[PDB]
Amino acid sequence: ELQEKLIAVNRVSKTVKGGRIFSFTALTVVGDGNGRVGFGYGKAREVPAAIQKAMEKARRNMINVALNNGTLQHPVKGVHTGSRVFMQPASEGTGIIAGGAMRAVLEVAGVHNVLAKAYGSTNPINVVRATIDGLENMNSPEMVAAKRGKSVEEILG
Amino acid sequence: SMQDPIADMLTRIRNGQAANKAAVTMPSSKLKVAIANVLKEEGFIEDFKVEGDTKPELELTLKYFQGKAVVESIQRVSRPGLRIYKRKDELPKVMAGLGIAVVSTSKGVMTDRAARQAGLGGEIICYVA
Amino acid sequence: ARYLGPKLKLSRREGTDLFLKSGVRAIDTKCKIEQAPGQHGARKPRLSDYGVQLREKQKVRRIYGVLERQFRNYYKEAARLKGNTGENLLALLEGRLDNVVYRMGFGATRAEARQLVSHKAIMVNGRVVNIASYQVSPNDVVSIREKAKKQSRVKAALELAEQREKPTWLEVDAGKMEGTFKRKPERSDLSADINEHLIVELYSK
Amino acid sequence: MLKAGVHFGHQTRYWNPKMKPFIFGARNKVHIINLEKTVPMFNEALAELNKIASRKGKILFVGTKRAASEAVKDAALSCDQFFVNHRWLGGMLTNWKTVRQSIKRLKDLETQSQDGTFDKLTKKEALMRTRELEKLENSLGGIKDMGGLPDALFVIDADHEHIAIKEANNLGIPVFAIVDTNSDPDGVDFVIPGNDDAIRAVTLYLGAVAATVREGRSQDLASQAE
Amino acid sequence: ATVNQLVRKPRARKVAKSNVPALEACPQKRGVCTRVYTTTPKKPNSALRKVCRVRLTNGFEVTSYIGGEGHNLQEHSVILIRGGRVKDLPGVRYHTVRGALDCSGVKDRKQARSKYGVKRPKA
RNA sequence: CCCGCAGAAGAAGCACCGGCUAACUCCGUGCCAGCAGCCGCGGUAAUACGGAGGGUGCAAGCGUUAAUCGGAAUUACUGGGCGUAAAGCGCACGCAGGCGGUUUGUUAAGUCAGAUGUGAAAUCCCCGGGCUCAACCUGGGAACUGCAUCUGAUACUGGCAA
Repeated sequence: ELQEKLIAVNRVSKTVKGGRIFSFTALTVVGDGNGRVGFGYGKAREVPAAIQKAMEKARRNMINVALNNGTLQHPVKGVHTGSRVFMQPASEGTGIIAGGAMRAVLEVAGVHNVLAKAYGSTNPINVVRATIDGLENMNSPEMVAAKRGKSVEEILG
Repeated sequence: SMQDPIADMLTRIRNGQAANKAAVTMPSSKLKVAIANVLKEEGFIEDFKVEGDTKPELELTLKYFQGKAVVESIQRVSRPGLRIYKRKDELPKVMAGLGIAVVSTSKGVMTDRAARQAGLGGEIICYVA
Repeated sequence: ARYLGPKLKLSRREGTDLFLKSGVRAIDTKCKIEQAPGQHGARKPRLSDYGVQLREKQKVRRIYGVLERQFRNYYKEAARLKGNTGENLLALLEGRLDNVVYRMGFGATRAEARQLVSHKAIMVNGRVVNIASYQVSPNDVVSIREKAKKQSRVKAALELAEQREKPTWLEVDAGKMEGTFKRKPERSDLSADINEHLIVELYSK
Repeated sequence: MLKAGVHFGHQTRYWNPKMKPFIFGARNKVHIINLEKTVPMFNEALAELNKIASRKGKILFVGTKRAASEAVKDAALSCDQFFVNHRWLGGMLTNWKTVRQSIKRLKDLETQSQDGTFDKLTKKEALMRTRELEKLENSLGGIKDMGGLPDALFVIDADHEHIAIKEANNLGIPVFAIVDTNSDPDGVDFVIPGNDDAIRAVTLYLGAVAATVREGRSQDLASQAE
Repeated sequence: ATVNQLVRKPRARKVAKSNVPALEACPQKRGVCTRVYTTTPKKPNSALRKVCRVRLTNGFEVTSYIGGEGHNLQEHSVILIRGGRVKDLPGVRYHTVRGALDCSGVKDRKQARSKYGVKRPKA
């Protein structure tokens, strides 16, 4: 019902007087498969504690995204910290063909077929914040019809 | 030094939608009242009023449906440094067809969807999404 | 060309049964499926994001018996062909002649039905076809020539295929030993256990 | 396959007629459960247990049966899970709001009686407070460390603990049970047609569930993270 | 930027330089192999790398590494030269194809014997 | 091409297995011998060298080398930048070049639409057909993103007049 997914674990350091003291950061996205996504970063002294922090942080941070038939409504860009993301609806593109750290958040979002290309930097944290900014940026024909044109037969045509 | 008044119109629409202003005003012209007339026909903008005799000024009431603005993005396509003309069957659809592209054709200034059933193309002025 | 090695070690690498043996008995509990594919078999690995796609492709190729060059030509044909790509790909794999002989029940396995097709025994549209990669068109009739008719193995394998799920896109008679390929199967018609977007995505990489 | 335990079939004549998909009338006027259909349902159950226990969910094991009493405690404390085997209290799940402070009486009383006033008042008071602990201990001992509502209910006899099933169908807990021939597979989500009254069977089914639980809680993903 | 500047001067294509200047657009070249010798590698590695100097058939005199474990090359030794540097010696940009003309195969190899030119141990 | 005879008989290698990258253990050696596409391994318990077992990929091929494009948004027209990361002339004037406020009229050059001619055939793509299937051959079309001419449209751009 939740269908969690771990993307990438990084090993960081702190460098105190004694020696370099290591800890681990996780990065997860969770979400049902109807356009709800939460990413949780999370960091702890040990790996499964870190992914567990990332689960509990991801579950209370979800974003509602409106998608029809498991794909986008329109091609949408996205930008966060030098990670530019272009993702495209691909009506039966037949494959969630995105890069690393974007394929995860997309298929736990519930899109099944996009054409997603990640420009700029490819840091997994910044590209997953970029794709969640793009997915929240995308709106629906009932959204743009309810604010413009006042008919989905007029807005779509 | 003001070499594209159409881009100077669209940057007032965009800066008004950013700055949360009720109305905006630019020095009027025939093309600005035509494009603003198209935007009122579409529903991104209500109530343009041209108000002047010798030095005309046209004002626009800027729409805000939610707390969020209505003009989500607005680009300028046929800038004077690089004019862009399209065929009939090469006219774009902005935001997968739920935005409108303003094109100037020989039957007047209209939208892309209007120019498809009109069966002709021209100078795509802007992309209003 | 074809694999011809220990044909259940493949099913232990895949974990899931591939139906590569006849099924007189069950999965024998004399191969130790689902616990070891080799020496380091009890060591269960991580099997990362490339690994799940690769094991999906190796799963479908090892079910149907198709190699990588020919299978990639099947992907390319499924990509030029209209509609859903994975559905077109499984339609092309369900349209091979040895698979159609298998799903009539004229051979117990894919290699056996491939040997009946290979040994000039299987007849389609009243004509002999020697080739396991024949694409059977809709509304065709697949038969058995009089030489290899009633020789122990259509009897044995057709006796054994009575419990095997009865694929409903083809008519079969079993006394005349003929079957009409009625229509191509939809994705909903084959078992929902293979996962097509991993393969289409793998070659899309 | 009758693998190691003998789970062939049951009683004689008072079968629930809803279990017509699982019958073979033997010569001794005794039903034979369809063992070639039992195994797909049991694997469909274990595929759910790996999912909801790899959720880090809590399984509650239920079976009394006078013979499967110790197999649940032994075959469930091997995991990190919780059990009810002696007496099924009416409303331990849907009236858990008032079963809660009885658990507080048990934990808060063995806290007082392992070191505290277990001798300080009366020999008769030790004979009262200790007898209270052995009354609540095989009534709430397995559910003591739970502290919440469970995510699953593994019932070994639907006909014997049918009120635990309806109990966890007032609220939304997916129950699943190994049913007998006379049991009713209605509230049970993932029905397992088999043997309820064999010590071999309640070793086998409950043992394979015990393997899917502790083998199911990721020891691999965590390791990778580390 | 500035499309008008792109009209005045077009956007220049980057110019790729080859890593193997001994004859370009040729997979192999053949040399005379004067002075087979040894060289110590650069700093973090430490060994004796067996490397021969080679005067090719086009006038170039390049230097090239000799792979495998032991060889049989002495000073006239007409050998065949393929590409690929070593990243361990300064300037060694080529390899000698083992088992080709005189640069024979390696003894007692069993794994990866397409490389090093070793035939299948039948009998 | 078809029919018959004989008997599983004549027919499986190549690369890899530290990460990227699917696939791991032992033994031999000891910063040596060697490996390596980039990080880099090798100092006595090397999943990285050599051998064996086991496994993984491809298969009458397999791997290496050379070469082109991709990935490379890493010459960015689509599609990048320029305070400190590479990058704003030391500052101006200024010819050619580029760009140009606003209204009306005319023109139709740019622009748009149609039509005709042409854009060879083969090749790519679609729907078929024939080789036992496929590769291959082939029917019909689409396309050949164009150029020229005639006919119109005149919103924008340009030319002319006020």
